[PDB]
Amino acid sequence: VQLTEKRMDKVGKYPKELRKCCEDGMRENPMRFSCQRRTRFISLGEACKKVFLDCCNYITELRRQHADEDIIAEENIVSRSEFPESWLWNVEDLKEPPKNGISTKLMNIFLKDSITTWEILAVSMSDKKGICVADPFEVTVMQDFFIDLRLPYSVVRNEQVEIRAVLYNYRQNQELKVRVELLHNPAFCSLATTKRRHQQTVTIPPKSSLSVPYVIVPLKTGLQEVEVKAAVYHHFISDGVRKSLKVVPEGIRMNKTVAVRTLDPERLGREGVQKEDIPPADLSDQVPDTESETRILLQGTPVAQMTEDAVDAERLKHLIVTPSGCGEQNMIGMTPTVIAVHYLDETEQWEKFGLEKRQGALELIKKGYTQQLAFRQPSSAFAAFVKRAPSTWLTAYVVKVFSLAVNLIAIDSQVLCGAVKWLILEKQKPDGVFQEDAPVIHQEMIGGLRNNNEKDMALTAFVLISLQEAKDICEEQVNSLPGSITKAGDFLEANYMNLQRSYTVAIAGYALAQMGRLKGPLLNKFLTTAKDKNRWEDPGKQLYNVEATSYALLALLQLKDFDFVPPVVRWLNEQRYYGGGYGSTQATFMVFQALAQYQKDAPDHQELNLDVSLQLPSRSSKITHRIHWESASLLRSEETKENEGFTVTAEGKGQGTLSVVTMYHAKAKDQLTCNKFDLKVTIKPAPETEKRPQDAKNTMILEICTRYRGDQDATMSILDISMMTGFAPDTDDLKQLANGVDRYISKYELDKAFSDRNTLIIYLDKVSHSEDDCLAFKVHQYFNVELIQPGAVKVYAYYNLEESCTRFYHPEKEDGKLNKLCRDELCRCAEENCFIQKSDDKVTLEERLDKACEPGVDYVYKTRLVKVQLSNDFDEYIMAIEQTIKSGSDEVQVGQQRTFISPIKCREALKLEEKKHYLMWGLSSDFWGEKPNLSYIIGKDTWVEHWPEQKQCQDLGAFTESMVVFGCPN
Amino acid sequence: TKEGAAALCKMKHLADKVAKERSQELKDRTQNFAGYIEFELYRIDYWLEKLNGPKGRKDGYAKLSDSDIEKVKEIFNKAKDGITKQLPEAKKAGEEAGKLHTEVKKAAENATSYEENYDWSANALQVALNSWEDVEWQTPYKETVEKLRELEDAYQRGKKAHDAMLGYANTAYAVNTKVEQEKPLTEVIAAA
Amino acid sequence: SPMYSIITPNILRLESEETMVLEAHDAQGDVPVTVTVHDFPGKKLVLSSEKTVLTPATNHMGNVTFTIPANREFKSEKGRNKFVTVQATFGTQVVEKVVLVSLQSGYLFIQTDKTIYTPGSTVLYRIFTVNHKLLPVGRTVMVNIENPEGIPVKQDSLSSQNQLGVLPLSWDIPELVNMGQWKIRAYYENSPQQVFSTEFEVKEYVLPSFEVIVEPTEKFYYIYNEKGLEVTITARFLYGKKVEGTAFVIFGIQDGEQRISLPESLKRIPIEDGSGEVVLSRKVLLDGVQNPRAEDLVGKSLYVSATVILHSGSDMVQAERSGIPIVTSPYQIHFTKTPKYFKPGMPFDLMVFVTNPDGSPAYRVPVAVQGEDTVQSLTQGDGVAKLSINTHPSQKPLSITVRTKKQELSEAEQATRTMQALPYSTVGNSNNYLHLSVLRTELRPGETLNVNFLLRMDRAHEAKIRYYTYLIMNKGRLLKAGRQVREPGQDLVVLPLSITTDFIPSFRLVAYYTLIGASGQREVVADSVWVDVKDSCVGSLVVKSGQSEDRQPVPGQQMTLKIEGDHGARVVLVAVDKGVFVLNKKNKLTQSKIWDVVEKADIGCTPGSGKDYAGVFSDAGLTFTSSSGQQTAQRAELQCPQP
Repeated sequence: VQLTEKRMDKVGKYPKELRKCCEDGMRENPMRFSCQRRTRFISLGEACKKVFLDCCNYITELRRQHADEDIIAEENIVSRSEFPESWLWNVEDLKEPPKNGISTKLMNIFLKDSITTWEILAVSMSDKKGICVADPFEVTVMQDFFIDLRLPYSVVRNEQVEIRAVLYNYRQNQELKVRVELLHNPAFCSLATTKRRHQQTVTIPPKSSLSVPYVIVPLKTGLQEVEVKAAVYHHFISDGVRKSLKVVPEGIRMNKTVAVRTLDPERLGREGVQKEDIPPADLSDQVPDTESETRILLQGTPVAQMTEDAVDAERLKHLIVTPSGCGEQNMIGMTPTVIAVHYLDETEQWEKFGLEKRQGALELIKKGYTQQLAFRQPSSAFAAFVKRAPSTWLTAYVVKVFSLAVNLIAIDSQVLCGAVKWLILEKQKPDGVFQEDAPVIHQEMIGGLRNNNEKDMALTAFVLISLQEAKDICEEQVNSLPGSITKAGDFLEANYMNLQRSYTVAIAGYALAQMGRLKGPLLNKFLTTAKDKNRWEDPGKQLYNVEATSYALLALLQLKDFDFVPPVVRWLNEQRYYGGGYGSTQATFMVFQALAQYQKDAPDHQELNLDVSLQLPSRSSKITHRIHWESASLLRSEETKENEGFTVTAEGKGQGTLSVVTMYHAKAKDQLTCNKFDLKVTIKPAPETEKRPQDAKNTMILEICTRYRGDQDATMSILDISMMTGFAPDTDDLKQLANGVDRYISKYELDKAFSDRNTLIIYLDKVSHSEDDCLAFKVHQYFNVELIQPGAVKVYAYYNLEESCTRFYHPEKEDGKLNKLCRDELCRCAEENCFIQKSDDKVTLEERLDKACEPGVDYVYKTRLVKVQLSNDFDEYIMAIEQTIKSGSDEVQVGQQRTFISPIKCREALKLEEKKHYLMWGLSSDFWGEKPNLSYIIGKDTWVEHWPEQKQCQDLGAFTESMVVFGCPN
Repeated sequence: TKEGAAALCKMKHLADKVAKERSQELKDRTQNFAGYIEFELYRIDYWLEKLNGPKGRKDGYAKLSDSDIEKVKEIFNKAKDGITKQLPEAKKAGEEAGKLHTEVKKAAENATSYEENYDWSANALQVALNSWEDVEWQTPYKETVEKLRELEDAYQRGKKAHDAMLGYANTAYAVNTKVEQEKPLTEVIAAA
Repeated sequence: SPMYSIITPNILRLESEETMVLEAHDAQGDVPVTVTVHDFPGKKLVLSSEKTVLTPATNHMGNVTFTIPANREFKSEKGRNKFVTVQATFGTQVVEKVVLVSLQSGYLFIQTDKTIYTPGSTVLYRIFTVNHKLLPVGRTVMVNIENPEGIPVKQDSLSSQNQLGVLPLSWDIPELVNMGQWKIRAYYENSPQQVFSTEFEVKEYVLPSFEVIVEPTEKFYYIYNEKGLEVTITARFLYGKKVEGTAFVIFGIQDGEQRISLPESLKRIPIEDGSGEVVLSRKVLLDGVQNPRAEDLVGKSLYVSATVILHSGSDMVQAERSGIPIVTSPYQIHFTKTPKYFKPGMPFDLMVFVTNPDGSPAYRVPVAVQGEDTVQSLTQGDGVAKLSINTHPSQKPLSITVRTKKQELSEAEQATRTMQALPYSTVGNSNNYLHLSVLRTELRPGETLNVNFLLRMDRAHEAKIRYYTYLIMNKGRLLKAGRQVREPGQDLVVLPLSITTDFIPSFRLVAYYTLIGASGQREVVADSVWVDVKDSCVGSLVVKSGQSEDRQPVPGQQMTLKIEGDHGARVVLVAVDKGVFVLNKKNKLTQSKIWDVVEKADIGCTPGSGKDYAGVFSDAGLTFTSSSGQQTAQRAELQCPQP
């Protein structure tokens, strides 16, 4: 009783310092973790934990003894911030014949479609008189009748959604009679029919809202329009609503890379000709009735696509396939564009590409700097997240980027020089090794006691590389930079020999070459360690090997050794796996910079004179492309809508790239085996006593735990949860988790729409390997939907996308109630497309014979059901063929089993039972692919009849007798 | 015999390497101690000044307990006093090394084997190589080894001074980033 | 015994029109005069010699107008502020005076769309450039937008040439950007030492479901009110329906910047039909704070925080009311516009500005002088009331006390105020005094004003004085000057002055005279008075609705608006939401704010008369100098003396 009063009284004690801990302890943890368990997550000192434990124990005991609304009054009050956007922003001059100084002018404004009181402010600026201000003018606009149709974000194909419309009346002491109707649309099955229109009368009482529900069954994919009309009696009102909804296929959209090849007819090719074969993609899990698309891209130069994408703001974010919300990823705006600009400034390509885009690129860089300023701390240090401990690595990276960008844009000298001073004086140790006092991000962690020095060497090399750039910018401000540089270089040179990891060797060698100390035996270490004179690779790492190779390439370019460089360029080019490029930001930036540096510092100019011939197997005419240096655009594209392998011929001169990428829809299935993760997702009901919001209809609890499968993870793992149709997450729980003292998560975005379905991305600082890191939260369902399909959850690391896994979760049900929104007609609208509708339960022999023999009919099989497999999206029937009446294009022997795929909604339509004879016949479109034992998809044109092994028996036997009398002569 | 010619070529190559590589490098590594000791003394003085200075808000030092401030100031003053005495030893050593390097360079200017480049050692091998070789240009070679050993001793003096300075240099930097976090008097004084 | 005198403003501004007054006494025939300006250390002849004839037909009065061109400073690093010598040769003798000079001339007004913004929204702002006379001027300006931490984010340089001052500007807020009170600075290239700045706040995205309003029944809480503070709370939706549920209310005391929450002021109230009442008793308020004295807590404010929870839904909304100043007297008496110096024997007038605790002027509140019980001067609409008293002949400091006597209020609740003043010393000890009296009315442009001149001195020599010289100061410049003739035997004189638009927003009249003097040294006696005029636009600007009054406009329908303004005027329009405008109270760009800014920069800083003959001129912003020893002290400070 009076739990809030007790909580307030207990919080009254303790000073203003140790009161946040107690207040957080008062809050109920979303998960079922004990107070002792929760105290482990406290990052404050040893005094906050004691108060937190005391308050947790006290409140737990008090509530247990007690076992009204128990909510603590907020101390930091918040007010409404979102307001209607201002308009009428224009300037006009009064030019009319004055009358004793008065000059009238008539305006023509258009009031916005909203119900609010607007205020118009007028300020005049005369010459003889001066500035003056008039009083505001109030304009009030309101309506008596309002309609609002509520629809979900997206609906899966072949679903049962119950859309609704809300009617609002703003009259007092007067009810409103209205008639509401929904217009028929052939795309989806509705209550209204073509012959009969659905209309209904409703009375809205004064000062109240009324709900009108509706049910629609979507059939066709794409974008559909739903329009509702309302007519008011006794008053001339003809208002209505029209809203667009999205219907998506039943599956997950996945775009996959097919091939990535390097074109160089002279060197790589033989006799000045190169022939390359691109095999067909492996679309073995394509969802039925879905279209795939293949794209072929020819790049004249290895750095054309990135250079063109960086300048454009629209395509800037497409260079990566990962979210960018934190500190380092926010640099995506600055690092690429700058490089591109530089690559265009030194080389004579601006004229061809276009000079006018340079100003836009500078504006993008300015906006990137403005966004980056958000992460600055008062100590001139940048942290991974807002209000967190500063990190040396991020600070050094930001310093380097700002030093590079100072020439192009106006970078404040104060911030850069202060960051340099903080890096030098504070973090650097007397010995000359930079220390880190923040969680590791880029796998710089120590690998052990023997590998402890490796972390120090790597961090020192990176910080030295960053600092060397910021040498001539402000050297008078910081007079201790040369000494720190010399000490770091001496330390790096001292222990360069005792290096095992390829990345550390490469970075140290690059730093020493930049200083100019990589001579003698040290150099022998850098060149010899390379494998096949081509790459710097280590087992188990994919996206870090490319970065190490880029560092080695930069070191080689610095050393002025162009004999060993060309081989590495080919390997670097053929490292595009994710989509059509590199996923990780760091790897992409390093590859871009290395390739740009190689192109800029070229002893000879390799003019582009590429001639490419493509001869698709389906297409008859051949396609020819001619890529030349004078061409304004060095990028060619081709699109096809068929899975096939094709040959390409390249002749001429120059080094180019050819990328073939396929896009298709994949089926929903749990990953066979995770790489280095173990994900588990569970969605369960919730107690009915929970106070759901006004609009929500149901509530559930979703848990999503995981554990690393290695020595340790660190890094920054990101979880992605694909929400469902209608279901939405609870922001209160996420806010409590993120802003609470026991911080379970780093940050949640919940503000992206990259995928068709709603998504929630959670950023995690680390994943425990010894134990299992877990988190649960509540979700609410607003709309009433049936036959809902499962969602998905993906767990992956950022810098290494290969280590990832996926899981699927479905709302718990398991009930043969086959709940369906239909009452009497709507399912009859649904089963029409399922399969050919027989004219009668048992049609006559003549009709059956006439319908059996048609030009489109190719196969007629009499079979016996073997097994039926339950599922969620598509039902499967393992069937064995007993007798053959008419063989189709494919040849099948007697006794060979061919599986059958049917839609879920047809489960109660076909009415197929195991171990029963049946007859059927369909069209050639039922064949799916060409895999051995091809599956038969039951389409609309697929006749099926029961075959008995007693009037019905006599009639069916008489019908059977006439089926094999003739082999369908006509 | 060709062995004598090979030995002569090896000795010439070693002498050239010492004259052009070791001599120049050695001098540049002797004048850096003075520039580092003074820099670290200045940084320590700046850190002390920032502590309880004309203003506050110096990260965690602002809320630091009154008792801990006295100990921090005492240890900073002790380190500053200890580190000062090392300056003259490096200052004199720098000029001595410079003069000796100039003399050695002047002396050097006054005055088969390729497969042996794996040796990569030119520290004190000149006198010994001449020793095996024996078993107008010969006279200057006698004092080169003595001058090189004297330079090595002079550099060793500065190296020892710098290494000794580290003992007092490291303690101040430790307590700095120790108190810089949320570390209370306990651990601090315990380690001090 | 001819005399020649010259009067100039204390501070002369560069690139501005300045005027100097020349007068001669006891002169026969034409009196040519040549005025020149030179640099303080050296001679540069910054201005050509200006010659004017003080013919007897003009009663030996004239003026010279000039503007000092902007030239390279002679002593900028060698001195703090530059001085300029101005000399005048009337006849055989010459006069000279040193004057301080400044370059700052002009103002920049920044108008913003809203005060609260969210990430992704666009900020639209304008800048208006005006000159000393509040007229458009073409000059280069530089504008910077800076984040709260002090790191500029945007910089631009614009020019108002070929435009009527308006400089439209827009900016885009990044999605992920610093949150705080961002600043926008703007200043001229010529004078970077003066900067005009505005501020705007950016907040997170928030949208409440239902509106809750909590307000007290009284604007202020009286100390001895045993009833306590009563607060009413209402909660309603945006579509009309009320809110029913339960609310938690907590009171607290805010002082300076800190706030203390009373632990025994938490109450739970059931809100039915969107209404609820709470009461904070005197006993709880007194016992909450250790301070036992009830008079000591005067000054602190009271705030209330309320939270509302519905019955069916789980939606919550929080509301707070901050303010409610604690005052022991509703009305307050202030001594601001009244002179602080009294002339012995002469009647003394005082001005009292009765104001409400919030700050608004009072209306219908009687006030009187304690001890004398004089006529209760009812407060006017502007809030200023004038009270007259008779001074004593003794040469002692004067003390006055004033109190309000509003009806149906207790004696204790009545406010009180005290004031002290020092006597005005006479140079010759002749008890010569001049009094300028103005009938205080609601004067506005287009209304004559009568000024009464009174003279007090011995009867031995009264025929010598036959005229008075008066000058008017408005916005620093000498707006007008003239003479008033007095016939022998008439002690009191009347001067009708026409009030025009130039006198806005106020003016100061300084009137003086001179006489031969029995001792032998010419004596000068001066007096000053200040008058305020209603603040209003020079022209007019009206925004009416041209559409006929048929029915309230519906959304999406086209309508018409009638804009009436001065001929050839550039009109700027903007449509802002009512809620945002009402929520904003400090950055409103009103005519009153502009006039306050204009009046703030005034060379003269004094309510009324000074202490000596030179004191009056110095306080009024004039410098009186002549050939004889009579001279005023120089000014070596641009700003007025600090309190």
